[PDB]
Amino acid sequence: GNFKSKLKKAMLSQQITKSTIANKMRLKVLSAREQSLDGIFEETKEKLSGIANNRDEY
Amino acid sequence: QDKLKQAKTDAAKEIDSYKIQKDKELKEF
Repeated sequence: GNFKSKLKKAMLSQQITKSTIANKMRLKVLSAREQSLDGIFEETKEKLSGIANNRDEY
Repeated sequence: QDKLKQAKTDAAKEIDSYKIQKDKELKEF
């Protein structure tokens, strides 16, 4: 029975282990969408400065 | 009468020592 429990624990840990991996594997992917989007906004800010320096159009 | 061996039959110790060694397969996995 000891064996049993120990084995289960190991498997359970592996379960949690994989449950952990996928989790972060998701979070970075989502983060990958965020950062790119952030970059887009950064570009906009830069351009918002450009139009802000064109006095006649501004 | 060899009834003393009846007690000596209690070990028989390696019968479970080998079992524990095999159960070490869980630690190996």
